[PDB]
Amino acid sequence: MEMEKEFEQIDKSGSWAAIYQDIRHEASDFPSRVAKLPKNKNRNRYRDVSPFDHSRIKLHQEDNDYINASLIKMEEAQRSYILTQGPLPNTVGHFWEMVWEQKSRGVVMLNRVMEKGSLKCAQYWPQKEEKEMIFEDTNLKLTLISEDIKSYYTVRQLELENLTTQETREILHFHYTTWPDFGVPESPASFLNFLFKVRESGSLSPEHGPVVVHCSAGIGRSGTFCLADTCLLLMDKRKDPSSVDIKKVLLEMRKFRMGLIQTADQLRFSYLAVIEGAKFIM
Ligand SMILES: O=C(c1ccc2c(c1)OCO2)N1CCCCCC1
Repeated sequence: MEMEKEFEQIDKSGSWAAIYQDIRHEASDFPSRVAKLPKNKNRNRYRDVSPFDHSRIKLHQEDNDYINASLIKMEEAQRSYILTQGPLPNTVGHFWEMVWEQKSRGVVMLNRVMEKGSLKCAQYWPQKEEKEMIFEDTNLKLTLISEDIKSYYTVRQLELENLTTQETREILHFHYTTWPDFGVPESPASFLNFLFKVRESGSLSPEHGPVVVHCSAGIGRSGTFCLADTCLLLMDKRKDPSSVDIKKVLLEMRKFRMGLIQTADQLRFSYLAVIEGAKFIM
């Protein structure tokens, strides 16, 4: 079926939970043996969210190459994304090592450091120009260059220096600050405006490594971001945009990382974002 009318048909019939459970039943199951090794327990935020072995990002390190991060490679859309968890106190150095080694231009953050009164990720970037951060375990230095605070999101320019070689790079930090503590946003308008800002920066483009995107677990909000981007791109590329099937795209992405889209409300919100976004493109 088309998307917008499949949408109204699920709303009128109140069957979002049944649609979402079908997706969960059909999703791929692949091994995640490296994630579950005992030496990696303090590298995982949640015991039930793990990268698959076949698509995990490897750190260029001979001691321990593990990070909770996955490469989502979308062949028809010609986009790639790295989806990862919010860094932990003992993985902030690994996170920036991955950014460096994969040649990413942008980092997309979809959570606040504290939500619901608890810490959802480490404070992994500097908050003041004159107070830079040094990660001694991976030999990197990170400096805040500038910061632009808007009503729904903040963009920061950061300098990352590899202290071994003295090479430096400019990394853009796109921080969506207004996703609610419970549920999903009422309108997709600000989320779409945020997506378009990330796109306009060059951070999603083939001349760079894959964008790094995260929330707390790296599957819910993060899944919504890459699912919406990929579906809108396919609607531009194809002769028949109504052929884009959002459930099929989601199942394809779930071949690369488990659990993408965590609730039936997130699934509905993803539909809403693609539907509204397709009207603005034209
Ligand atoms: O700092 C970088 C840069 C960033 C990330 C990279 C990279 C280069 O190579 C590998 O990953 N640029 C490149 C162009 C955009 C702005 C100017 C400077």
